[PDB]
Amino acid sequence: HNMSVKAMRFPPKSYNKDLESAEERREREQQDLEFAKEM
Amino acid sequence: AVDTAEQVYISSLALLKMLKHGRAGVPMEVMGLMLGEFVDDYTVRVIDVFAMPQSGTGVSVEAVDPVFQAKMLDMLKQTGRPEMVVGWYHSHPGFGCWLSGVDINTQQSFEALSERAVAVVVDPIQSVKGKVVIDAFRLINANMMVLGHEPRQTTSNLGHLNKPSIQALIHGLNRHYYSITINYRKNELEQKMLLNLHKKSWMEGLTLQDYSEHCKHNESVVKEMLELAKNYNKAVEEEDKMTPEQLAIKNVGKQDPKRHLEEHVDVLMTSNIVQCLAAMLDTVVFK
Amino acid sequence: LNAKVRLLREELQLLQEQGSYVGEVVRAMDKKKVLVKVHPEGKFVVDVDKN
Amino acid sequence: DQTLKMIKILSGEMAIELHLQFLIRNNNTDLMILKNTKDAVRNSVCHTATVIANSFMHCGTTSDQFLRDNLEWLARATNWAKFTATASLGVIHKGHEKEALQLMATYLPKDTSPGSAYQEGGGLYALGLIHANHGGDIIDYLLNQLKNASNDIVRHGGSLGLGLAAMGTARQDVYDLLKTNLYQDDAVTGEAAGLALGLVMLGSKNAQAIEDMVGYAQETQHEKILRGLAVGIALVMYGRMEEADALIESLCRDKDPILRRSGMYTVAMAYCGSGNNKAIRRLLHVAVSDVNDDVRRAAVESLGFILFRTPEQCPSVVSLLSESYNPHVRYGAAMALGICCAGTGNKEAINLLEPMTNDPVNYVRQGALIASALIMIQQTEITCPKVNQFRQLYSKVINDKHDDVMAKFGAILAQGILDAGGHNVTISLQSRTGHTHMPSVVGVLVFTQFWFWFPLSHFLSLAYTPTCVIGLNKDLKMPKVQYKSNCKPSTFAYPPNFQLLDNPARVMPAQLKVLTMPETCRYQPFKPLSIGGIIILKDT
Amino acid sequence: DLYSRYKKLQQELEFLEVQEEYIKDEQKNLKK
Repeated sequence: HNMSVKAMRFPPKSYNKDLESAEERREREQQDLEFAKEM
Repeated sequence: AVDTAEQVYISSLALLKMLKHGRAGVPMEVMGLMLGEFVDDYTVRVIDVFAMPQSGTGVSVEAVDPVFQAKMLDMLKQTGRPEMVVGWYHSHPGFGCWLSGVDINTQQSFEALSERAVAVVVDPIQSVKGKVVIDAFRLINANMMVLGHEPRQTTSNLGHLNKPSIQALIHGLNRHYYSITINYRKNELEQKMLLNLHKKSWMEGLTLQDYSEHCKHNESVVKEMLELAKNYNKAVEEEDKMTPEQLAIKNVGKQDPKRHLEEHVDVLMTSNIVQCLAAMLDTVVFK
Repeated sequence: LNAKVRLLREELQLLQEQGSYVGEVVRAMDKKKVLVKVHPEGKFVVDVDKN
Repeated sequence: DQTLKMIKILSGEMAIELHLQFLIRNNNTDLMILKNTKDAVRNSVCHTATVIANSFMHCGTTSDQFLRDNLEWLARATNWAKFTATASLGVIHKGHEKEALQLMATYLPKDTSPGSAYQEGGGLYALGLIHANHGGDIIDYLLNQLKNASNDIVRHGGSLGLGLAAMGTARQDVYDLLKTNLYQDDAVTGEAAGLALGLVMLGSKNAQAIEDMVGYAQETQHEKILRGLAVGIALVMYGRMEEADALIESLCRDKDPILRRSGMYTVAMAYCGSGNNKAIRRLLHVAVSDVNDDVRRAAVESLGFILFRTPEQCPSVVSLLSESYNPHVRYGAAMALGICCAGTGNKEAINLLEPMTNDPVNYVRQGALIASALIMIQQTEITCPKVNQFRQLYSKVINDKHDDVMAKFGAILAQGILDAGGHNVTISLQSRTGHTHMPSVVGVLVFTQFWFWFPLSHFLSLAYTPTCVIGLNKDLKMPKVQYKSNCKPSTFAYPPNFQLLDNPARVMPAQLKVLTMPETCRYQPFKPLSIGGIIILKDT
Repeated sequence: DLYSRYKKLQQELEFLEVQEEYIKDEQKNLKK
């Protein structure tokens, strides 16, 4: 088992992609929150 | 004038007292008064709190009742505790942290008696295993805002680390009162004392359990292991006969042996190993 | 591991937003307009997102 | 004779005069940017930021047009912020001591004694902004003013002025006064007294003074005093290598977080520029091992001070730490990257700082913007293609009202520092002689401690070093000579490839290898050419 | 020159060891 887990992650490579939810949606959410607060 | 770097220091006992008191009376708003001192005009220390009798059939109590407060203040002094009151506190169950309309008038009395008091609000049912919800507020006057000036002159950037919630903004907040940062003072003695919870005696770690229920448990586990073993290959064979885009959704209503067998393996190994080792050393510890 | 932890915290944050209704569309229109009808209310003529 | 040699070398008035002449003659800045940005100010933070940017933009140029013409805007400030305004008067009038006192009494109404005394106390600190190191009896004059002890604000201003003016004097009287002020137990003047005690004892490494300061900080009721003393006790033992180790083990065990942060500062300051494996290893392990948060920022940021001799080493380690879970580590990494390679506009730090420019956390964005501004002090658009992009980014983020405060504070500080000194000055991470510069290191440390007190930002001006070429044939009279460049005018463009430069003409550090010596001219340089500084040119 | 190659090799070895150490510490802390 240990040997198997030692040969586990060799094939994965170049996985720098890390995106959580969005890029410009934070501005829209903040604008909506401010509009709700104003009303 | 006042600045945004004002700090408040709350001990552990005060926190636990107020948390328990707030949790006890969940459906209504209980209240009490704190006590401590102002070592300077940047930090305020609170060291002890006490609850006060309430008038039922409601969710709000007026703080004006001099007999009880005076008696408690003159009786606590007889056993140490020469401190004075610094403010009041009350709990909002499941709402959040803000000051209702009557709360401004309620804190106006303390402001009149002492211009540098504070109001503490604790949420007893929105906190779980950490992240207790406690906020601290002070009032402002609108005449100074008429002058085109804003309170809480800013001298540093350590006062804007936490963004307020939307529900605090919905109510009065910055147009009626300002929040201040909070901190907990910790020392080594009480922290070392407090970690004794759930510790067990030396007897509990040397008992080796009955040798009759253990075999029953192993026999029970082995049969479900067998059934999952039989069901494994059926799911193994059809792993690629269907497009993988719907592969995840295929496992939304029925269990999968692969995930449902590892826990059996783990518990079984742990129990067997520990039961063996306990008897192993016990055979020689005693005679 | 770090990506997993940060995703968990943000997932905690983003669960306090409003839901979205489901509806039936009857027919479309010109210049990005459609007509829909959701059962616990009348008929609404609405627009379409850019995607 | 020997008197003239002593006046030139020991007094150092000629060097200051030459630097001031180079700064004044080659003062090139755009004043329309400040006028455009002033219209967007609608808060006290914006006013303080604008005053700081105005003071930093005209350092040494002796041009107070913005402060004189905009007195109506300057009158809006009040309370301790008004004291900061006094510090601004110290930026424009750097040097020129012969009129410094006459300037102070010109602007500070000490005899009037207005209702707000703060504007007087900060004036004392303004003196420290003028007399950088050649205090003399004027510094002793401060010892008279500090004798007043009228109030906390006045005492704090006097202590700050005395500490700034008399840096490294090692006078016994200053140490005794600092000890008395620390024992006075004041919550508002104690921080300035601790800063003065730390500054006035640089390089002494006195065991008695360090032990007394540690004992005093061990038992005090004010957090401000502890935070002020942490940097003094760190700075009192600068760059003594293993001699500092005896203290470090003590400060890495204290339960008080401020003492741990002071220990990190002491490690960083005692190992400046030396690539120690153990120091880096421990300073970076503390940044993940301890449970508190501010000490994480201090530990991460302290790596920048110990890699500046090899600028191409920081992106190798902090790249993985830049995307950590908590924003404190991100802020520390960004500020360390900005502070390490501040001498030149490296093309590797910009790609790392670009994603941080729009991070969800506001203060990490501010730190990243400050790091980007400082990393790129004296670059051109041809050398690095990020000049226009970042300038327009600063302009766009400074003119949008929907951003929260301190998100654009970094932006306005960036705009102020980009055109610092009329582009006639530069960061001083490394000196031309290959040795660390004490004033620049002190200013960098003080700027790194800006999170505790805004009025301590101006000390960054101690890290500004002029970038000009000065040649002379006589010590008293300047000659009329010419210098020729060898590169295209685009590369050496200021804010044909044989452009002629005069005797006091300034040259960028990246375009100092294309300067041609005037062989045709009679005067010749005794010292080797292709090197900065003031040199004497023999006449032939 | 050949001396620089030697010194660079020692620098790289030591610096990589330090990186490996604190990455092990990072991996230990992340699950906690």
